[PDB]
Amino acid sequence: ADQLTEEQIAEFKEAFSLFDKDGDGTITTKELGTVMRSLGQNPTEAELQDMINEVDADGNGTIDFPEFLTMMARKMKDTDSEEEIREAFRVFDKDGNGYISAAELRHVMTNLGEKLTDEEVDEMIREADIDGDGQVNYEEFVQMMTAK
Amino acid sequence: ESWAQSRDEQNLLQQKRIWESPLLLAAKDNDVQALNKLLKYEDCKVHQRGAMGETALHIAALYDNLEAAMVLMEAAPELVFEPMTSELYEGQTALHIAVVNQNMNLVRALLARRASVSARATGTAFRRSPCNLIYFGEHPLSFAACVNSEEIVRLLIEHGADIRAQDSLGNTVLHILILQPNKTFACQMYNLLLSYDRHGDHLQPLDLVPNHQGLTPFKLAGVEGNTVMFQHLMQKRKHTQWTYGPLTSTLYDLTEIDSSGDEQSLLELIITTKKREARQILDQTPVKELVSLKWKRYGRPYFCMLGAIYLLYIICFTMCCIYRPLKPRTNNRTSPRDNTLLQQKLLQEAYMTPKDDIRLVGELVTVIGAIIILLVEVPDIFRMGVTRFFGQTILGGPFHVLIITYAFMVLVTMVMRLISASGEVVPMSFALVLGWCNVMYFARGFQMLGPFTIMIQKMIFGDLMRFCWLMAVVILGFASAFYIIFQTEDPEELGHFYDYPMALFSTFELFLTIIDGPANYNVDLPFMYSITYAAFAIIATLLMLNLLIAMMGDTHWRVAHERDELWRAQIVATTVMLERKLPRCLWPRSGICGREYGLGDRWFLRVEDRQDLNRQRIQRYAQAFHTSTSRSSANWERLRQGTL
Amino acid sequence: ESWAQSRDEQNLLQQKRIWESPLLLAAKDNDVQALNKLLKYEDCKVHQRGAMGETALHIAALYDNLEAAMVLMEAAPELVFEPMTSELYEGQTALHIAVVNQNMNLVRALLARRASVSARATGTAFRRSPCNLIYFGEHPLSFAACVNSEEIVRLLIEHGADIRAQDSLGNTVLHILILQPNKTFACQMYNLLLSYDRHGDHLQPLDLVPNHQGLTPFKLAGVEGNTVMFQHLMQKRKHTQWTYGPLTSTLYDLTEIDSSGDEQSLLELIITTKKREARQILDQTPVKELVSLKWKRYGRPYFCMLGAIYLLYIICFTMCCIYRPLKPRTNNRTSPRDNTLLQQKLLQEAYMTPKDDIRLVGELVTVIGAIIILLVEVPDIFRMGVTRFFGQTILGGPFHVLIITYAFMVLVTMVMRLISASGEVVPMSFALVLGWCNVMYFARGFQMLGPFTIMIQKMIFGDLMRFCWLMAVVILGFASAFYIIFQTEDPEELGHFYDYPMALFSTFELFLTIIDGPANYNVDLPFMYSITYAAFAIIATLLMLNLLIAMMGDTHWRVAHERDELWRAQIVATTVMLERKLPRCLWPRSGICGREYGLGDRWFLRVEDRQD
Ligand SMILES: CC(C)CCC[C@@H](C)[C@H]1CC[C@H]2[C@@H]3CC=C4C[C@@H](OC(=O)CCC(=O)O)CC[C@]4(C)[C@H]3CC[C@]12C
Ligand SMILES: CC(C)CCC[C@@H](C)[C@H]1CC[C@H]2[C@@H]3CC=C4C[C@@H](OC(=O)CCC(=O)O)CC[C@]4(C)[C@H]3CC[C@]12C
Ligand SMILES: CC(C)CCC[C@@H](C)[C@H]1CC[C@H]2[C@@H]3CC=C4C[C@@H](OC(=O)CCC(=O)O)CC[C@]4(C)[C@H]3CC[C@]12C
Ligand SMILES: CC(C)CCC[C@@H](C)[C@H]1CC[C@H]2[C@@H]3CC=C4C[C@@H](OC(=O)CCC(=O)O)CC[C@]4(C)[C@H]3CC[C@]12C
Ligand SMILES: CC(C)CCC[C@@H](C)[C@H]1CC[C@H]2[C@@H]3CC=C4C[C@@H](OC(=O)CCC(=O)O)CC[C@]4(C)[C@H]3CC[C@]12C
Ligand SMILES: CC(C)CCC[C@@H](C)[C@H]1CC[C@H]2[C@@H]3CC=C4C[C@@H](O)CC[C@]4(C)[C@H]3CC[C@]12C
Ligand SMILES: CC(C)CCC[C@@H](C)[C@H]1CC[C@H]2[C@@H]3CC=C4C[C@@H](O)CC[C@]4(C)[C@H]3CC[C@]12C
Ligand SMILES: [Ca+2]
Ligand SMILES: [Ca+2]
Ligand SMILES: [Ca+2]
Ligand SMILES: [Ca+2]
Ligand SMILES: [Ca+2]
Repeated sequence: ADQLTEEQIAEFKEAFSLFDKDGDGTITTKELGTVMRSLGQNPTEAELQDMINEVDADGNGTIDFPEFLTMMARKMKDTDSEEEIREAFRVFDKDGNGYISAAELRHVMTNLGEKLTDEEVDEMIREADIDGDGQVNYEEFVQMMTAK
Repeated sequence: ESWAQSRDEQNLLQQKRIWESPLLLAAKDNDVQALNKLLKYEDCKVHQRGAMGETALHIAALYDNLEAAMVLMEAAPELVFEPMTSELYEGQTALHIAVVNQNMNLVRALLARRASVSARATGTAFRRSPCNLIYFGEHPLSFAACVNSEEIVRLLIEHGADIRAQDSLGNTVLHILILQPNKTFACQMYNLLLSYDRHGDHLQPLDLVPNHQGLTPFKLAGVEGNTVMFQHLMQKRKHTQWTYGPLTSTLYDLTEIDSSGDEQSLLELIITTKKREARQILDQTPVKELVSLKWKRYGRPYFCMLGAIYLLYIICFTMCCIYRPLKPRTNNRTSPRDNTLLQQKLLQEAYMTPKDDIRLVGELVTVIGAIIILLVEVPDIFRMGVTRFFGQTILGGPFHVLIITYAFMVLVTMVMRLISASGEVVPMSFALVLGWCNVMYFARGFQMLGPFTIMIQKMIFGDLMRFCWLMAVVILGFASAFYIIFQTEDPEELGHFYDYPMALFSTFELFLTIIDGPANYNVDLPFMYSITYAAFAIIATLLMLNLLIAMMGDTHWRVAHERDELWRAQIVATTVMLERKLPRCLWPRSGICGREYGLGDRWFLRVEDRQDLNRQRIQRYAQAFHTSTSRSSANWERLRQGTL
Repeated sequence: ESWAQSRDEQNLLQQKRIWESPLLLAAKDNDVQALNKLLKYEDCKVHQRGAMGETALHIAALYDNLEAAMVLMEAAPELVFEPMTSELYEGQTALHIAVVNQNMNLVRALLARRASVSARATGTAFRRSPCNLIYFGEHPLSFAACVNSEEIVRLLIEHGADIRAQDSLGNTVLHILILQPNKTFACQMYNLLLSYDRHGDHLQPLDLVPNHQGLTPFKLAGVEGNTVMFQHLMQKRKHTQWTYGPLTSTLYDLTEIDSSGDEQSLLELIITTKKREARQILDQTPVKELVSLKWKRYGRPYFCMLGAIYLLYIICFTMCCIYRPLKPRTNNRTSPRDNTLLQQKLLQEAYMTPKDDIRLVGELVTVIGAIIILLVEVPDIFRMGVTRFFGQTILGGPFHVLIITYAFMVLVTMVMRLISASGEVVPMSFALVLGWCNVMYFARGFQMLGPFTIMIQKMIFGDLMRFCWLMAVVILGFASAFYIIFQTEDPEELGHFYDYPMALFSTFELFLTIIDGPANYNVDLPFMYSITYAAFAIIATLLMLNLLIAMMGDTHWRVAHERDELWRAQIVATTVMLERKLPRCLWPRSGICGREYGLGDRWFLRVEDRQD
């Protein structure tokens, strides 16, 4: 939705992915039904019908990725980050997946001395790991800068 | 080197021709008042050129002047055509410049003037080279897809672009999106460009046509190391069979990954390319499970049978060198009687006893083994290459050379035995240290010995080679210094330095501290000697041999996750080699076939896994729909200080 | 290996049988219109099977089709029963699938159709194996408790589940919650499942019944390394006596932790298990103070008395090997007179002087000491095991072997002395280097020497073993190369390489740079020699011996907090060993008893602390 940077699309792409558990680009009422039951909720069949039909511009009946990207730019929370942090993250992230890893904080720390054990690398991860996948986001990376 | 000198002279000359022309300078800034005064004249040179062979419309499009460019199109509509005629920017039209500058009004104005959407920017400044900072393509659709403008791509298709535009490299539009430095936004365009295909029957859909190297867009992401594009192209090639709670069972398609491959398949492309970013595709979702099922099942047992045949081969060669024929010395000791100790020599008619008939069997095992090496290795060197890319396959490297040099030195010994030449000690004593140190090849199939044999190689071509240039500086200076000190004295009470070849071999050993050091304690040594040897032992033993341990110790923890990535790529290179050379009676093809399961003729590999259940993530995106610690936090401040 | 090949062929065959059946394919997608057309026919095969032996209701529950599943229950109510009859998913009913998919409407619809809540999913795809990705249990209550659905657990109890359902492993519901990978949400379910017990008199409450290994839910958290579940189960076993400002005095219960333990107690379970995550329970709140009170009071003095008895034992054995009997050479030197230097030999009737009567006392101290070793160590090897799990107790490891091999080599020397055999040098010279290097066992009770003896062990089975495979490659190549160079020459001016066993022993020493290097400087050495020895000394001394120091130096700072966790577990293994073998007259039982304080018959340990 052409206001979104490189790291947000990479966050929203896998965010689209764990909804879509059949390996395509279509959110039917089924897959959003499988999510909302796993949240412990009882999904109303009208509620499942409304939430798909509310954001579906093409009218096919399945939410694809550009419509999930359009919806998420509406319901974006906010971010007001810095130039120095964003340029730091794009150099730190090497393959460009939008994520710094445990394999990619070893490279940054070896770049400035700083002998870490592989345990202490993962001990750095879990402090910045707000949600949890064993990876630090861009939103979590900003959080570990402007804390002071 | 002189081309960049010539290219800089072109850009300064272009700025000269603009200032020395009243049309081009007025089209440069904006000067909409000045164009109406010039273009109303009779001969106002509308087809004027420059250093890049550009017109006034190329200038107005390059410096982003919408107002001046429309005046040029009104007074002369022929300038929408007629691209640049220089060698550098050959073929680049004015539509190309408006697209790269990502202008929306100037592109739509040019398309109303019947611009060519199928022109080719086939200059030397658009080709894929390390000299150029960009590789955008040749066509306007290729330019709009790489600067990430979805408005102009949709605009160019509606005015009749070609979705299958191929370059001089043969690359389509989808190949160029992979070669771009912004991986995430290339994925967004890749879905868009396939969406407008949708009628590409052609007996070739869209993303299956290769370039002039035979690479599809799927395999080009494999070679160039686009980890982001590789995971995006996996969405088409998997099928979720069933989801049983926190347990899914996907079904990957091994039709472009598995090296059954009469064509060139993806495991050969990754393992032979020189990039260090392509070896990260060996950890992805179908490829990591494919290699392990080849290596555990059929890769490791066949590699440990070749490790045991070769080990019994190099024992059979060793006992032919121990029991080799010798006779006592024939004529005399009379070579000058103070420096000769050899007392046996080589025999001519060796095979005349029953104990040598056993050895003749053992030598024919060796020589036949030396021919078989030169028939399975040399017809890959002279055939697949003219030795241009044989050196570093992955980093595996020397074991091609050590097995050729072994098979050469056995056959030199065959020649010297048949013609009964004198010195067979020289071709043998190479052939043993080349022979047994090639057993280190078979230490890549064991995790204990695997990553250690890589660190031996990364020191010899590195932290040991740069030490042996500054060792040969030192032991040429001191060995020529110690030689002239003991040159004027007695060479039997201390004879470490009597010849200059011997003085080089003493000081090589005194640098290594493997022999003791010249001391007699009965006769007065030269007074200059004790000064120049105490100078020597400080910068040999106290300084420079304690600076290898400080340098190899510094390197060993820096490349300590690279050598683990190098070992997992040595298994893939071994597995593909064992799969290719062995027959099809052994080594069954990987994955389950699909003939008797209603899936076609291709080959599948299913992987099931337990993923998670992460509540805090899934609850945050769900509402959006609606109608040990102490020294870790010390490390982040160390990163905040480094970032600042 | 071929089982996973066979299991993949089962899943592809199941997708074949669905597509090749009009009922199963229609039940797969949703096709509620298509079911009414088929099921109104006469013989529409309601008990149709597949590859997993599933029905149409198993398919509709697996792909989460509530609408199609109710149509199957209306047209055929018998399909709520009749579980899968394959070997892999044996016994799994349709209620099991609706619970694991965490469907709320399909479960409640099945319970109205009188579903079996006490069925058993006793297939080979639900058993606790490394092949399976899940271990959920066998019962529907076990399935709902592991996918974290408190709605379905409350729903299953109201329809008559069994709270004491045991598997084929014997595990109850509370045992399965410990084996789950999400520790925090397992604690939330553990309080819920005990809350609905509340009438479990039974002479066994709920969380005291063991599985088929004798482990309670408290001790199973101790073995499996659930640090989160272990701290949650400590809430039941403590009592806060008084709170005086910033100072509380709790009272832990040592009835399932302390190794008085005629049963198998928790300090033996942790110290013998192979997991490296169970050794983190040795730092928790009752266990860290329990070990220190055993080790400081009665553990260290009894370990330093055994360190002084053994040290005076191995001095008494050493002086029997120094003063051992020898007589001068009997017959002749006439073995070939250029290579013989031995000039004494062993005596037969040694004990005929008063100075040897002292040694006979010293040898009977040794041999009796060698029997006592084989009576306190061998009846634990042949009895508690058939040598299946003797090797790595914790990582302690070789000192079992070095004390058996010592007691064997003393008794070989006893046999050779009685039958008057020839070579007693060979059984002795093993028995001394085995004997004195076993004093390194007693360096685990000293913090100065403790963590250093572990790093000696983690190099020998590691960074020294992988170097000695690539050392024997090199000194077979060069020693066979140096041998053939000096094979044609004079073996007395430079005789480092005259035999092939001697050429292997020279090049082993030239690799280590412990002997100097072949150089004569009076006679012309072979021209090939100076080339092949300069090649040798670079890749022996300059490359590979400086690559041990770079490799042992890289390892020593990586495992530098693991060897400190290994040392604190070597004290616990020593303490439990000293507690077991010593009698009860020594070593008083830890903690304060509760008979004369009105607390029962169990044993308590109070810990006070200042918190914050
Ligand atoms: C006469 C009788 C005893 C049979 C003896 C046959 C084997 C002892 C030889 C014959 C051909 C040899 C093979 C020829 C070619 C290769 C490929 C070669 O590949 C590399 O060097 C890859 C690493 C790199 O890139 O350097 C490794 C050794 C190997 C497997 C050789 C292993 C030993 C083999 C099987
Ligand atoms: C940076 C260095 C100085 C480290 C400090 C070590 C010193 C204590 C060493 C290094 C140089 C040595 C000197 C080097 C040269 C000589 C001359 C040497 O010659 C003689 O007077 C005797 C003749 C002979 O030895 O042949 C005697 C030892 C001596 C004084 C050495 C004595 C010990 C010295 C001063
Ligand atoms: C005539 C007299 C002097 C007899 C000699 C008695 C002692 C010198 C011997 C007899 C029994 C021995 C003990 C038998 C068993 C053990 C356990 C043993 O433990 C292990 O093997 C280590 C455990 C692991 O592998 O981690 C260490 C030696 C020790 C204490 C021995 C120490 C020396 C002892 C006390
Ligand atoms: C112990 C492991 C982990 C290290 C690697 C093994 C080899 C690299 C070393 C260690 C043991 C050594 C062997 C130990 C015993 C002997 C017997 C001995 O042979 C003799 O009898 C000749 C010498 C003599 O008689 O004095 C010396 C060579 C040899 C084969 C040694 C050769 C080098 C070996 C094989
Ligand atoms: C990896 C290396 C090249 C780093 C630098 C070390 C060199 C300076 C060394 C390594 C090999 C050495 C050579 C190995 C073999 C010989 C033969 C030998 O000469 C003889 O024939 C004997 C002496 C005599 O003639 O009396 C000793 C000198 C020489 C040239 C050595 C001279 C010093 C060399 C070139
Ligand atoms: C001059 C003659 C006598 C012997 C010379 C020995 C040299 C040429 C040989 C013997 C030992 C060999 C090395 C042994 C080990 C390794 C590590 C491996 O990962 C790559 C090959 C490499 C790096 C070899 C390169 C070539 C080598 C250095
Ligand atoms: C061949 C004969 C003569 C020599 C016998 C040497 C062997 C049996 C002995 C000598 C020294 C011993 C080692 C000494 C130190 C340690 C570290 C310790 O934490 C575990 C045992 C361990 C790893 C021992 C293992 C066995 C050992 C290697
Ligand atoms: Ca879907
Ligand atoms: Ca849509
Ligand atoms: Ca990354
Ligand atoms: Ca994260
Ligand atoms: Ca020395």
